[PDB]
Amino acid sequence: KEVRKVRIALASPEKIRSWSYGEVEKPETINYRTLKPERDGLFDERIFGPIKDYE
Amino acid sequence: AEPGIDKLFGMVDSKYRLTVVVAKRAQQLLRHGFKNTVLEPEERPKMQTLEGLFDDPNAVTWAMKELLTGRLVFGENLVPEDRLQKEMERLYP
Amino acid sequence: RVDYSGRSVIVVGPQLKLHQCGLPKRMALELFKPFLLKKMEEKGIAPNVKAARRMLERQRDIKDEVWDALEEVIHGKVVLLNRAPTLHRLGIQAFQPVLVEGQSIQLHPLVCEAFNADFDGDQMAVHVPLSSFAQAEARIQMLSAHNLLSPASGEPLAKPSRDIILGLYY
Amino acid sequence: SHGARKGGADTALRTADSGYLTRKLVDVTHEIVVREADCGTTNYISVPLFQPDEVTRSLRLRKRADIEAGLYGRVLAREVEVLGVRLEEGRYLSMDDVHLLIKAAEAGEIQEVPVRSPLTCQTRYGVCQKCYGYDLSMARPVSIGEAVGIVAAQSIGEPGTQLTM
Amino acid sequence: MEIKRFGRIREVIPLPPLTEIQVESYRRALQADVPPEKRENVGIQAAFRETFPIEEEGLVLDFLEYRLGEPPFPQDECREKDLTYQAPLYARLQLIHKDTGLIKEDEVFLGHIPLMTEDGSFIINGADRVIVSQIHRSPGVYFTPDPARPGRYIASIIPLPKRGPWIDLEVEPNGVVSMKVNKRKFPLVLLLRVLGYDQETLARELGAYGELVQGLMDESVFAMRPEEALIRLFTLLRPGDPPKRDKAVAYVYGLIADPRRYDLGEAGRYKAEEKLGIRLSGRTLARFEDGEFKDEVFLPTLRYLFALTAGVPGHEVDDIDHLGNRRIRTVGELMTDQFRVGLARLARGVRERMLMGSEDSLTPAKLVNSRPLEAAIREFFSRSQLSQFKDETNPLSSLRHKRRISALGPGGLTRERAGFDVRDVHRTHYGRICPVETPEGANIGLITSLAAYARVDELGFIRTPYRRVVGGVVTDEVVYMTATEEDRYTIAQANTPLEGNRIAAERVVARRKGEPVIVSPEEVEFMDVSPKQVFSVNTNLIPFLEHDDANRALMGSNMQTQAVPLIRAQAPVVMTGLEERVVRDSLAALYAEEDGEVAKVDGNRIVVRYEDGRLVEYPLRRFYRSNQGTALDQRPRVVVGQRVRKGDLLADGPASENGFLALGQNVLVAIMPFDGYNFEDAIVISEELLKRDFYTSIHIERYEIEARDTKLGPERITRDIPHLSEAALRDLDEEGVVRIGAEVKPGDILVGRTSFKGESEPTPEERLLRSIFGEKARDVKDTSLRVPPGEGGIVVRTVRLRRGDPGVELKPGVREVVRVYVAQKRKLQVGDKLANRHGNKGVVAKILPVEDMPHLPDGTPVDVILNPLGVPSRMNLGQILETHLGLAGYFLGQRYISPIFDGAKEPEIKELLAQAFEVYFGKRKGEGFGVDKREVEVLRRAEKLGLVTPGKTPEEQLKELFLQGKVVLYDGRTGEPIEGPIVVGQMFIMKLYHMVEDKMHARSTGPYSLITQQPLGGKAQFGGQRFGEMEVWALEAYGAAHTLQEMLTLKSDDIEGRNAAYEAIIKGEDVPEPSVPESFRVLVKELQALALDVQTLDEKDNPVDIFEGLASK
Amino acid sequence: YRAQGVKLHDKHIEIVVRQMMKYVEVTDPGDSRLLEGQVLEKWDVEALNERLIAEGKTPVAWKPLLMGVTKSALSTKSWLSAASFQNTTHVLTEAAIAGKKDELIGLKENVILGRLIPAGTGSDFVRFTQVVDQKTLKAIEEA
Amino acid sequence: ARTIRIPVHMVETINKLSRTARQLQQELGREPTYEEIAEAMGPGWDAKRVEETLKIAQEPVSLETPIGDEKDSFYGDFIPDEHLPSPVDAATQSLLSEELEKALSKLSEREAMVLKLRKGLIDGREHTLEEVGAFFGVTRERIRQIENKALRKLKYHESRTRKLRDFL
Amino acid sequence: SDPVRQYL
DNA sequence: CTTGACAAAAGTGTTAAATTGTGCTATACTGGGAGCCGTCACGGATGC
DNA sequence: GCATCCGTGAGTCGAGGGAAGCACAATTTAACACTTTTGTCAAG
Ligand SMILES: [Mg+2]
Ligand SMILES: [Zn+2]
Repeated sequence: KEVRKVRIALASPEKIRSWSYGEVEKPETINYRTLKPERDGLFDERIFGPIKDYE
Repeated sequence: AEPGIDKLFGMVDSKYRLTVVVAKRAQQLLRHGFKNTVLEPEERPKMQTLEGLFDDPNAVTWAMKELLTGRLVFGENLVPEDRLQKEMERLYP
Repeated sequence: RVDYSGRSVIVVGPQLKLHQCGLPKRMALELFKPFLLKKMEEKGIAPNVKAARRMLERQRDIKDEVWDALEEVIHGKVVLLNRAPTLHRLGIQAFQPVLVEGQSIQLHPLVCEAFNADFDGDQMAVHVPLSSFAQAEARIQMLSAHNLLSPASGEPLAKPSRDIILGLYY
Repeated sequence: SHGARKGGADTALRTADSGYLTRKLVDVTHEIVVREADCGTTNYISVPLFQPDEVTRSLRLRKRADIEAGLYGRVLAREVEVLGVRLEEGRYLSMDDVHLLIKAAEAGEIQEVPVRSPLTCQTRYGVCQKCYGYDLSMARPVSIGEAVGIVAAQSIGEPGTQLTM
Repeated sequence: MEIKRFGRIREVIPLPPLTEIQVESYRRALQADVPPEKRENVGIQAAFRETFPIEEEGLVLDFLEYRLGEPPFPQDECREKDLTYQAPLYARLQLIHKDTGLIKEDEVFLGHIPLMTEDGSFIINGADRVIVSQIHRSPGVYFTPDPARPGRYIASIIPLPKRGPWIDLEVEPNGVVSMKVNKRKFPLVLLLRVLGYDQETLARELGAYGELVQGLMDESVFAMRPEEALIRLFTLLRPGDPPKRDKAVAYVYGLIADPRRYDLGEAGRYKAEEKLGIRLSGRTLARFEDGEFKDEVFLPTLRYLFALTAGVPGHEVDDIDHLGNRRIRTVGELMTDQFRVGLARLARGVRERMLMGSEDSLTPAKLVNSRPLEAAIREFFSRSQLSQFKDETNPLSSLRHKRRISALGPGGLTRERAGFDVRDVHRTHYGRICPVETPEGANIGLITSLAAYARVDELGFIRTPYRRVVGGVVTDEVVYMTATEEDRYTIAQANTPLEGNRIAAERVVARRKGEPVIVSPEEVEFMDVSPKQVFSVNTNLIPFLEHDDANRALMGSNMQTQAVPLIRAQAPVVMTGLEERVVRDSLAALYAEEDGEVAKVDGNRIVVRYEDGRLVEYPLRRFYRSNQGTALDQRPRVVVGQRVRKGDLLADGPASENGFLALGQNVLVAIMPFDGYNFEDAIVISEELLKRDFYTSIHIERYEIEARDTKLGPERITRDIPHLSEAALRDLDEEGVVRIGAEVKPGDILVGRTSFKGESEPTPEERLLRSIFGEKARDVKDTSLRVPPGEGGIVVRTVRLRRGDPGVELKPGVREVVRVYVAQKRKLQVGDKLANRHGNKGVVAKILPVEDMPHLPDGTPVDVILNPLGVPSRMNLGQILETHLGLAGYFLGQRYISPIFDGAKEPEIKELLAQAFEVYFGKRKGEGFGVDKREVEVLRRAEKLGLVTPGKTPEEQLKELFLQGKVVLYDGRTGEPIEGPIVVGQMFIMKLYHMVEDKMHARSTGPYSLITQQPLGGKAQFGGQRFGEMEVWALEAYGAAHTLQEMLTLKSDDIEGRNAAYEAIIKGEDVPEPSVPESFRVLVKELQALALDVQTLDEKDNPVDIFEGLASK
Repeated sequence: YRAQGVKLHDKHIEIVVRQMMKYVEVTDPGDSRLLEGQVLEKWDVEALNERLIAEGKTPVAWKPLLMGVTKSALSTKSWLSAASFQNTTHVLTEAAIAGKKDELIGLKENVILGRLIPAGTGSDFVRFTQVVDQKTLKAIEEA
Repeated sequence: ARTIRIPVHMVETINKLSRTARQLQQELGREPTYEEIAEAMGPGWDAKRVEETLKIAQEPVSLETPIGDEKDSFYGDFIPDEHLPSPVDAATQSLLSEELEKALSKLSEREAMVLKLRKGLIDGREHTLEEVGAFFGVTRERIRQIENKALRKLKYHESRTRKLRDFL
Repeated sequence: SDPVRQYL
């Protein structure tokens, strides 16, 4: 529909986990050599989605 | 200033209603290619081009000029929005 | 930050009307580029829009018919002149662009006080309303020739000034 | 050069204060919009025409520019009968009406003018057309839907740079 | 063109070297020419002797000497190769084994010290840079009154910046003096006990004032031994840490007694002795000798504070803004501090390295790691606020920058935290800091310029010269003296009449502690050298300064820096006398070393055969681009066989005419309104200026491109660019770079480059397109360098640096870099900014044909028309007087030198105008012409206005107008005269660096930001105009709801909206209804990252998904 | 402003002063859940008071309150406009706990969301105006 | 210690390379070139490998680093987003589809579907001749003849109209 | 307030 | 039009090098270190 | 009452600015060949 109101509220741990598409278990950002994101890292493609459309 | 701007402001209770009518009329003219105009051929706005005089392509200029004539009826809850569009499509394909 | 926006130094246009401004041709070509590409496609200047955009890429590739089309593009339309700081609402006003040779915006003398603009090196930004609503609002509400009184006090704000008063007093 | 530097330093440090004040005024009044023709309130303010001078201990007429700034473009809450002229209730006060009221005050016929102001307006989230008065830019009754709160904040804040001199 | 000089003041000393503040300080810091044994304990030599020797507590690393080698590359090579002009530094260190008693010595390479050029600048990473001198509170002991409680004072002991904590001595209301250190307050009794002070000593010293001493006689700690008092104090200073003597004495000794951690400074030590009347052995608050603490300054500070509180006549408070209490840190001191900071880090690594790893087999080369030292020095010359990009628009610009004094920087004030007190003109600024030259705005008073005659002493205090006066006669002895010393004398004014050497005026205008007073000649003790010492170099270049308001004289001096060099630049008709010295001291021009004969003259070099028999060839810098793009070239001014004496001009530098500072053109100016083209500071010029190439300047723009190594493959700089015709590649040579001499316009390729395309399957429409046309998609794409919009010109140079070239240190992965220099000759055009020396500035608004400009009766048109309405409000009458004098010089064919505050006056200008009229009008009489009918009508109106005396002949009345600077001016359009006489004359106008060509910018679509997806900002990035909050308020006030919505969504960050809007326009349709901005989407996600549940609802409170289902699981 | 020669209508100052006097402080809770000393808008308490009288209950007794422009702005009902002004951490931490719902009444909230501001051409008074000629209307009237 | 993590073996190499460069820097009295560093590292090291190792050892730079004395400009304000298509790039893609659709209109009702399937204009992925055949019920040679026929008439229509060359 | 001091 | 021939490209499978991760090193070693005032001034809100 | 802690201080632009080594296992990746799809040429 159309946005008429905006509400802000505390986010429960159940809601925070419901937002997330996966838990980031490692601090690795990208591979230093291949420059691709590392698995379970801060830029992981399985968590946040593909880098390029439909691939 | 815009021609007849004092007359345009005196025809509405709020200056912002004038802008809505002009802009909505301008879109109606653009959508149907200026074939729904209430302006007679002697009254159509014209622009000076190298080849010669041609119809003014600015619909806002047309909408302001049409509204001074008094042949446009504007207001709130005149006709249903869907009914207005379908009728205007049939008359002006 | 907005698209369809430019900026250049301002000079005084005494020959202009109260509702007009001097928009440089080069600024207007870039500001009104999507409109110009459609107009170029309509005429024989370019076969399509993509070929039209290639023509404008190189300065030496621009023909003399493009400037004629640009005049047709901006016909009736207005642009917004803005000088910072916009202390009051008259810091943004709508003017009908007039294509001029050069690179400086020509400002009408009477709107200088509202803009708080002199010509010792001041600059202004140009903005292009796109839709019929945006054009109608600028041409009806924001037009320079329509805002002659001060909203703060009700006294005239576009009134004779330094040289204008001096000549009439003499 | 001592004064010139102080004046130059005053100008530099006043733009920040004036600009901050305008932002405060915008944010407190940004939601004020003329939302209806009339809120129906019978309240008003009596704009005084005479100022309580204390050096001479007497009432003296206020300056014309001061009375104009408080009476021009305002809807009369109550009927005023001055100098044989009947200013009916609901009448917007033009410059001629304001000048007429000052002329009547000089003759000792009226001391204050009851007008509708935003202070007594009962419209929620804004003001009404009859409590605001005239669009000073157009010298005619304000059109419903104008953001007077933004205009008011800009009107107050714009001359802030010139205030301290 | 003879030069006439005005004035009566005889200057006994010339201007000091204008760059000595930068040059002398750095020489004293490096000491690279004095032999090592004769080096004094200043500069980096003092830094070496401070940190060294280094002791492990049995290995000692001692320092013996240092030396600086020759720079690896010359100055020109460093600029071309993006190098730093620096000299290697070698330290001769010895390692001493305390156990065995054996010394090992070798010379260790400590890195490179950047070298200052002859003009006083640095070449850091190939860019000229200037270190701005910093002004700050001088270290020492200061006694300021307590504002909260009247009658009480606070004693502050200030060390060098980041060289110890500040110490506050204050008398508490309880009666006990408390010393505040590191935000911690504690009674001064405890530390005073640590310094071996007893009750008898305190009462004997401080007991002659009253109850104050009894408030410092708490016996609860007096009976306590000093060693325990130190432990008690140590716990107070740092609670929680384990209190032990070895950990307590080390902290207390380091706090106030360690020279390596606390440094009061030479200036601080001098100020303390001058104030407190003592003699410091060192530069520390206490000395730690024989295993016990000894007091240096606390008791003298405490005695002064008590006596000042009591009310003794001889003690007074200290003005912190007094320029005797404010010092200047020059480039030498700033670098030395950073040298000492890095050297301390080097010692720290050396200490931690000599205690680990083959201690028996150690050498000073292995222990010393020079990386910390180079890092600190490199950081100072690159990322420091005081290290500024050199301003070299013209020679005056570079000269001004080196003489600037800034209160900001690391260790100084803050632009927004600086009050009015620091920004004001103190009375002690007289002769030391220019009162008018300062950047108006947020930086007003925080950045200043050194006065013309002022020089910074060794301690950092600005001194100004004065002429000693004995018995009422002024001697030639000049004394340089600081503000604190200046306050003790009655100093007369340089304009005081002198009958030779004796003061003739019975009443002499003088200053006593900055206050103007009237004194007899016998009461005068010193005299000013000249009015020029009160103002800076820039302000001294403004003639008739006494007639200009300080607000506009500020603008005039500042704008002289922004004037570009012109191809036909001319020295002003009215000068002040510093035009020759500015060029001479800027090193932009070229002068003969001694007497000799010129052998070869060419546009590239000058060879002079000096009488010593040596042929010295002088290369001439030709068409060199300045940091600001202005072309800097030297033009020879000698011929073959010409005899030149020592100091004679050889080649004019940029913006100079025959050795005189030429920042603009001398044009005929009419002061009159002109059809509204003069409105609000706008300027009207004639087309004749363009015809003869006045205000025409050469500017060079540098374009850079790099060929880098990529994972897909290497970028190649080549002429074979895919999908391009020969017309696009016509001007590229075989190597892919544009040929030299080619004219390039926007969109033209400067360097051709091809980059490998990222491996990606094409879109299905492209695949059908390629299959239709039978064209195989290439593996490389066009990434060539093209001329940005609004730019262009003639290609004058191509610099190609490749990996492995001698001295070229390219970044890793960069195969090569190509630099293209495009120079354009810019003529004056509408929108270009002009100015004069008196603060009158404006942009050209109209260029008229020669037949349209108002012209003199002899047919001479004016060049510039100025609005007279800019005079009365600005009160800058100097331009009027320059115009009057210039009018006389125009007809007499001569120039003038009128020094500021002592120069041409109206009686002297009018007598020159009388001579000018005789050649201006007496020529007409000889030619056989009477008085014009049009002139007679103007004279009829002039006598009605009272400008001329009624009853005189028309020739006599015309002379009266001429003596007022006014002539009968005809109108080029109508032919009829202007109804009133017009002030017409010759004025010096400069063409400023701000041009409409470099400022015009426009944009429809282009780059967008990464996160917000909003358009970028800046002309260089092809960015949009910022529509800030105040602009949004203006649309809200107007009621333009749809215009505002477009600028918020359709034109900024509605990715779906902006793509549809552009597509709709090119198809001839109206733009669609916009959508939610991406910035709000970022706001929602950023708020969620803070664990805040932000949800957008509908009319019925049901959630609405603004992410289109892309974020819902 | 008068002493400096600046001419300004009293309306603009009275609009701001009206916002300063917008809040009240409860002195007697009465037959309500409000707390003594609680600060709330004058419109709300008057609307609550007339409501309580309708069902025959003791009305809330309040006291007029004056606050500065900064305090009046920061205590606005909409958290979006208050958070964008100042004390963003303080405004958001209270709004999140209270679960505040922003109705998007003023101009700043609509500007943040990129919506049509409820003023000028975006006001409900004029936004729904229709335009039609006398032939497209006459034909519709027949149906 | 690195935002872009580097393995221990490569981190040890970087430290060894830095020590070698530092030791040579003091010995030569200047910054060594990649040739001197490579020789001092030992066998298996050349200037190329030293240059690549230094390139790998480059820490990422923060997007929030201020530039200029004024604290109002950052690195992120100057880095364009080259991932999302620009309005011009998006518009020409839609223009190309419209022109391509008109060209395919002149093709037969059967040829157009085969060509769009082979070029992936329907499913988004190409279909092989057999799969296109399994779709319509013909052998692979039929599709290769239809595709070559449908793709040839488009060349004729394009050449006789020249309404599609600009997009290439 | 100092985490290092608190640990030590 | 389909059959078959026919082969180039693309797709599994093994597999060696190359790269990456992890464990271990035994005289004895046992509480850090940079900062350091033109401390920015001023109004508000909380607290004890 | 006062100490004490916290947040606030115009806009646009501009340019310049951009200190361990080893062994050993475990995993990943280039390198290779064989077969399988796909594409293509012929034929009738
Ligand atoms: Mg200006
Ligand atoms: Zn009302």
